[PDB]
Amino acid sequence: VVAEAIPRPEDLLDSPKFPMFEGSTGGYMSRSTRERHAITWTAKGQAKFEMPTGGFAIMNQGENLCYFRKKEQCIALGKQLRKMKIENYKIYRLKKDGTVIFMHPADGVFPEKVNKGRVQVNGRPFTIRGNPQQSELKFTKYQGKGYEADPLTTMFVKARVMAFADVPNLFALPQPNMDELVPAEEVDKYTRQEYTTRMMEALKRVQDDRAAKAAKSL
Amino acid sequence: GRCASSRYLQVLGSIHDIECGFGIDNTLSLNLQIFTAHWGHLTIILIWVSSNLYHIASNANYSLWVKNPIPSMPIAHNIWDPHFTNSTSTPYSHTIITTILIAYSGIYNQLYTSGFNTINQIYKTTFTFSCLAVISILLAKIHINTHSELLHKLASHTSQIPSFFQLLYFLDVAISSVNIRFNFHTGILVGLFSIGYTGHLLDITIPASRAPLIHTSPSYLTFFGGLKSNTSSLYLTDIAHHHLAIGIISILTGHLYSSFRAALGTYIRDILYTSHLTHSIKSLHLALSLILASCTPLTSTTAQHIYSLTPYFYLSYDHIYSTALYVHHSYITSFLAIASHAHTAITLVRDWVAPLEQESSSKQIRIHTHKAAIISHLSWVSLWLGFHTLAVYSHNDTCIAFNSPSKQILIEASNGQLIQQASGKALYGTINSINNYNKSFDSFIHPISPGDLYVHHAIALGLHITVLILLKGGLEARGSKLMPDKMEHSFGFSCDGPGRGGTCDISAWDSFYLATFWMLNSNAWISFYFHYKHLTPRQFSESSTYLESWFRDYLWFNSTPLIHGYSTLGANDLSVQSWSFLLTHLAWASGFMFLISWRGYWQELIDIILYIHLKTPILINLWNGDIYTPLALSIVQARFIGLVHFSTGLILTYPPFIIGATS
Amino acid sequence: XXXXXXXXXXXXXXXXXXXXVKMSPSVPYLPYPERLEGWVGGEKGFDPLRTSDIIDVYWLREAELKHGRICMLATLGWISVDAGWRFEAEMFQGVSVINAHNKMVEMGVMQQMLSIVGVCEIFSLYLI
Amino acid sequence: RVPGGKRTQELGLVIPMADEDGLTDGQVAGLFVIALVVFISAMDLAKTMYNGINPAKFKTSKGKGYISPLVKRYIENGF
Amino acid sequence: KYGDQRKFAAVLVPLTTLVFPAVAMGMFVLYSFQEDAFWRIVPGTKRARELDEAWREHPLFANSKDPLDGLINPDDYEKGLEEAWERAKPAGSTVTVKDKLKQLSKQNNPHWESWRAMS
Amino acid sequence: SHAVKIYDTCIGCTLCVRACPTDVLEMVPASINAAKQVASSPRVEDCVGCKRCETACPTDFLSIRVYLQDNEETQYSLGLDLVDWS
Ligand code: CLA
Ligand code: CLA
Ligand code: CLA
Ligand code: CLA
Ligand code: CLA
Ligand SMILES: CC1=C(/C=C/C(C)=C/C=C/C(C)=C/C=C/C=C(C)/C=C/C=C(C)/C=C/C2=C(C)CCCC2(C)C)C(C)(C)CCC1
Ligand code: SF4
Ligand code: SF4
Repeated sequence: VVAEAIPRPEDLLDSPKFPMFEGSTGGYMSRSTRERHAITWTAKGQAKFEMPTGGFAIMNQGENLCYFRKKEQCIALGKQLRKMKIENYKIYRLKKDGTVIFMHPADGVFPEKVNKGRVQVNGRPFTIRGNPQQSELKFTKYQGKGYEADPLTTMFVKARVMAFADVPNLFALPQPNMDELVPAEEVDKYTRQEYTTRMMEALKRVQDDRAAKAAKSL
Repeated sequence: GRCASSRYLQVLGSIHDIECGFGIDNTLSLNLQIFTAHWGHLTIILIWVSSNLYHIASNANYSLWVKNPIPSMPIAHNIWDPHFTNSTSTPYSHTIITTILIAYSGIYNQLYTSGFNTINQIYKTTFTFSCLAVISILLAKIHINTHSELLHKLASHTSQIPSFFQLLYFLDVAISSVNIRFNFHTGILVGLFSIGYTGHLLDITIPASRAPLIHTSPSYLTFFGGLKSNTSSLYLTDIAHHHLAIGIISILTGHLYSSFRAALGTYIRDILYTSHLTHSIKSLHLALSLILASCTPLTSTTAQHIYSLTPYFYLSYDHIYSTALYVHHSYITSFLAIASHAHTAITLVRDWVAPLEQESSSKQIRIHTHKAAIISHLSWVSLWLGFHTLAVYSHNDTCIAFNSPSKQILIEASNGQLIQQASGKALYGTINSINNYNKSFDSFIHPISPGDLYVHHAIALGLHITVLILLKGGLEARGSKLMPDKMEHSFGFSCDGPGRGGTCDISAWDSFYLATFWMLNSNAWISFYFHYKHLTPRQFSESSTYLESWFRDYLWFNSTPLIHGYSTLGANDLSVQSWSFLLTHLAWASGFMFLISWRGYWQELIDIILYIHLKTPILINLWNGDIYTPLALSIVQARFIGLVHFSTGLILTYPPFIIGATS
Repeated sequence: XXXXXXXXXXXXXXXXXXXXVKMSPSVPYLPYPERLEGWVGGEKGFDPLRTSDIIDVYWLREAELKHGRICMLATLGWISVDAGWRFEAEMFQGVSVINAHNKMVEMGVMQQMLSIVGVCEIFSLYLI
Repeated sequence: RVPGGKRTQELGLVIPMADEDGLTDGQVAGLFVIALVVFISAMDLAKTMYNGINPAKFKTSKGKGYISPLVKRYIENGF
Repeated sequence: KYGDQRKFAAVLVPLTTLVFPAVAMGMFVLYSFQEDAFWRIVPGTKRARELDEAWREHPLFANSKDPLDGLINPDDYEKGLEEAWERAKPAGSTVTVKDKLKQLSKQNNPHWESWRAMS
Repeated sequence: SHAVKIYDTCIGCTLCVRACPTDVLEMVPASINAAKQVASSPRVEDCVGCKRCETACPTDFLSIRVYLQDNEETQYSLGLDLVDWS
């Protein structure tokens, strides 16, 4: 798809592409706004239509060009044109510098028609109820945005919910020994792979002690 | 890109929602911010106390009111307003003397009962409370520094093992610990504070109320009853003994949980785990909800028992103090009651983890399993009460308009009368077994009539409907049949669109917004009941079974002095009351447009106004609107602003009426 | 053994050997409060009641010095006024130290000193 | 004073006013000194609450932090 | 006289109900145009980014935002999951645990917290 | 900007795409329904939030969900006309 050369509306006064329209106060507010949206189309007959900004208009038998402040007005006019069997209309966003961005028929095929090369953006692979609970994701990446969680996080919190209901079989986290641990950070033994072995043996000692203590009055 | 005019409202709508802060990353920051805010709030309370004490000391007449309290009137503070007449004399001043306001708070009786005799003592008290405000702010700074110092001590902290990250959860153990907090609150803050106040009474209050006596002997602890005849208040000896008993009981109770040692006391978690609870006690919203639900019975009983059993000297002799205190505390407890439900709903939205679908283990789970039954039965009882109270009131109104007072349906309040008879028999048996009998209990038991029965049914209706709205909002905050994803959204959000039938007022916050109207209406009913029975017990007892009596013999009749306040005949000392009456009517009606008219109309109106501004010669060359773009208030902001206007109008319209009617 | 024990988690803790604990020299039956080590008096190691187990020693040493300094002056003031040393100026004939406080606060010179002590202490509070 | 309300007129309720001053100017100034102290401390507290905790202090601030011996006990006593 | 406190009022009332409120409103509208304005509730402020990074620099709060933080030995967890999936893998299925988790972690939500691009 | 998410329950109606007034939604090929197509929201920065897509969605509960974010509003999500934020 080739973007056209839509000029800035303040530099294209009196263009032959402009349809005959009455002109109202509803048009884009100059002297305060510099971002304009332009919609172009090619018609077959001078059929009267309604401008999104109040007032009616008559197309041209050839090319047409209109400028609007908002993309919504351009899309409304596009739907109105498409109701009149007028395809091949393109909607551009004009930056303040004059950069032309091609917006509505982005890949050249209207969004209601399946086109190859598209990928489901903002897709979630479950029913809407499958979203994780907001309470589970507190102070994580998804603090108040449980609907933004990746499906792996949703499954992880679901498994956590499943686990944290069998209370008797849970493992209480041992209380840290603050007074005798906690040396200066430079005082470490390195041996990271040995540190997990130390984790294993210390947790084994904790579990054995807990079992021995429980097997006294239970 | 930048923001629009709605930024101010958006920010101020969650200005204290510390959970919604952007820099806050952990429960440590949240808890420390909350603790510091608590310290600042305590400082504000202390400064307010010192303020009242100062103004009583400086711009007031405590030294003269204490001498002749029954016919005298206290002074709140002077009036310095340049808008008054620089000539003549205002109706609030004795000619050339300064302008004063009569205090309707009740601090004069409080200080008189507590043992204050001189202005100098009040001045020293003001100084001490300002000192305490300084102390509170310095404690806030101290605790901020201590927690930051723990955080810095994590620069010299490592367990030499991968379990070192466990310390993340214990950094705010100072604030989040529950057993120590419960033990020390219930013991010290309740029991020993009561015991210290008993000491205060025995050392000052009882010595500075009667002739000199023995060295505060244990004869200062009496068991008389109520309403000492001369001062028409509770015996100070009885009050000291009551505080002593409560203090001893709460001190004993405060040794329950495992606070400082692991070898004494039971843990709250183990207490809950073996009961019908085991809730998520780490939620701050849950704790806030269930302590607001605790301050509510306390404040409601405060309102009831300040009036029924007046504890302060000559408090019953003030016709305005007794009504103002009751209405104030009733409104405070209504606000706290609706707060409890609002924060329960916020707890369910934000801080509640639920099982998959069927594990009926949590109490909230079991409540949610049959929530439809709860709401349906609450709706049934609300409908019954409304139908059968309005219909009987309508019967009485119609049959008394038709010259037939004897055709009314007057159900004699037999159950309340039986309770009163049992309590009266118990009290009379207590009194008859005394060598110092002939005691009085003031309004602990009051004449109960069919009007009382109908008003109690109306109050029950209001409470039922308020609880219905709040409970429905809480239970369906996480999802209803109409919107089965409501826990994915915020606690308060605009709507769910015009489709699917239309979804205005769908959030749990909208349920709170609807329930606040019913809270205000129920409180208005309670306050009208109390004030009407206070103004004329006889006329209330006879003609209060038909609503026209409430409309005529109370509202229309008792509003005579207030409207006459300022007129084209002169002004009274009720001029401020009448002016505030009209201003609060204007505020109440002004919030109707924020509630009835909704956003889109106004957004178009604002677009037109902005068109004008961007079209006016000089404005357009200075202000294009790109910086702080004016926009109409959002939907939730609009509902909240209308609710604020309505609440302010309804609440603040009443005190002028109370003052005009009683004074 | 300066550490309270030797372990990794406070469930399988190995308490230090009884004869190997540091122990306070003042109270021989108590372990040495390690928070006091470094400060001036931290060789008698006297802190029962455990008020330094809870409060930064910087505060207590600040309070200890202020109490001692204020008492060293107050003891000298009481001794000198009792032995008889009334200031050279008149209006200082309080006859007795026990009634000197109420006498002088009546005269008006105590309100001045309380202000001067107050400002220096507010400056002290900023320093502390 | 021009009273309003039925009860004040029909009972003769009056509002006495002290002919003295109440508090002298010196006492008001003494209260205002401590009020200013509260004000300065409250402005400082508002600043600290606005800025919040700074976790990165361990990279620049001196000292090494401190956990009081009771705070450690409260950490390992449970939660 | 009962007056003589109005000497304080004639200064304080005009001050605190006119000069202080006007200065406060002017200072508030000035503060509204700072880049730091309402940095705790308004998204995309510089100070919010600095505070988040400062929290992340703390050794305790490095992996605090990760919802999966906690696995003491993630290699053991992954090995056990792979072993359990091997015995339940349907027929000649070609999906492994590693790439399954990798593709279940990678979602496509470009418009999430995109306000972290201005400040 | 709001957050428009498409869930697996989509059946390729294309009604949500047609109802959108700012071309936020589009149809992408897929294999989870008989229509071999699901919706997508590649341009939610232009989502005003009218929720017409939710009105048009016929699944039992909407396969397309729009989450309003008021503290997030941009000039496109507010439909600003008199004023430019760029
Ligand atoms: C008593 C309640 C009340 C009040 C005061 C208003 C006021 C207003 N409405 Mg409104 N409205 C209400 C109820 C009310 N409404 C209700 C119940 C509904 C039903 C839905 C509506 C529906 C409605 C619609 C549909 C429209 C209005 C409009 C208006 C505005 C036109 C009138 C105007 O500009 O006068 C000025 C406003 C006043 C309040 C007059 C008094 C001003 C005071 C007395 C003087 C200034 C005070 C002074 C400066 C003190 C300073 C403040 C202090 C903090 C220092 C105005 C703001 C129209 C509008 O905005 O078009 C222009 C409009 O389109 N209203
Ligand atoms: C067949 C008729 C019928 C029956 C058996 C019930 C039965 C019930 N309703 Mg109910 N209801 C009905 C019609 C009916 N309703 C209608 C038409 C409405 C719309 C106004 C409601 C609105 C309604 C509400 C709002 C509530 C109930 C509730 C209840 C339950 C408690 C009893 C109660 O509150 O009654 C009181 C009933 C009313 C106040 C509604 C008015 C009664 C209507 C007018 C009777 C119509 C009967 C019909 C004309 C018969 C025609 C027969 C003919 C065709 C052969 C109970 C299960 C409550 C509940 O769920 O609690 C458990 C509750 O909160 N109903
Ligand atoms: C939803 C129903 C309901 C509710 C919430 C209340 C609520 C209240 N009633 Mg009440 N009352 C009701 C129905 C209800 N009433 C009925 C139907 C009658 C018979 C006419 C009464 C007669 C009555 C009297 C005489 C008194 C109260 C009083 C009170 C207050 C104190 C509580 C009490 O003792 O009530 C008692 C508890 C109940 C009545 C609950 C019964 C609920 C059932 C389901 C209602 C229907 C019963 C049914 C009609 C019986 C038919 C019998 C038939 C088969 C022969 C309280 C506000 C007292 C009061 O306010 O004094 C100041 C008081 O003295 N009530
Ligand atoms: C207000 C006075 C005061 C204060 C703040 C301190 C403060 C301190 N002293 Mg110190 N000391 C004092 C008076 C004081 N001292 C006196 C009078 C003596 C002489 C006996 C000593 C002898 C002494 C020794 C030998 C040592 C200390 C040490 C310390 C440090 C650690 C001890 C600690 O935590 O206690 C601080 C907290 C308090 C003192 C509060 C105590 C308040 C209690 C409740 C009062 C109880 C006494 C009461 C009046 C008696 C009751 C009367 C009747 C019932 C019998 C700390 C800086 C140790 C040190 O150098 O460590 C670095 C050390 O080895 N002190
Ligand atoms: C704890 C310290 C202390 C305190 C509170 C007092 C209190 C008192 N002394 Mg006194 N005195 C003290 C120590 C103290 N003395 C010592 C150590 C000596 C020996 C040199 C004396 C010798 C002494 C004499 C000879 C007399 C008194 C008298 C008096 C009384 C009246 C003093 C007066 O009017 O203010 C006078 C002082 C001022 C108005 C202000 C002085 C400036 C202050 C004190 C210094 C600055 C404040 C602050 C501490 C800054 C220093 C910081 C520092 C730590 C670096 C009063 C009860 C008189 C008395 O009782 O008889 C009538 C009297 O005649 N004193
Ligand atoms: C020097 C001097 C002087 C002067 C003085 C002055 C000048 C004073 C002033 C004073 C003042 C002028 C004061 C004021 C005050 C105020 C206050 C005191 C307030 C407070 C507040 C608070 C406390 C609260 C706070 C808060 C808030 C609200 C916000 C948030 C946070 C917080 C909570 C913090 C004289 C000569 C006299 C004497 C000598 C000395
Ligand atoms: S309307 Fe709903 S079901 Fe139909 S294509 Fe759109 S998202 Fe899918
Ligand atoms: S809310 Fe409106 S603009 Fe946004 S995707 Fe849905 S239909 Fe399109």
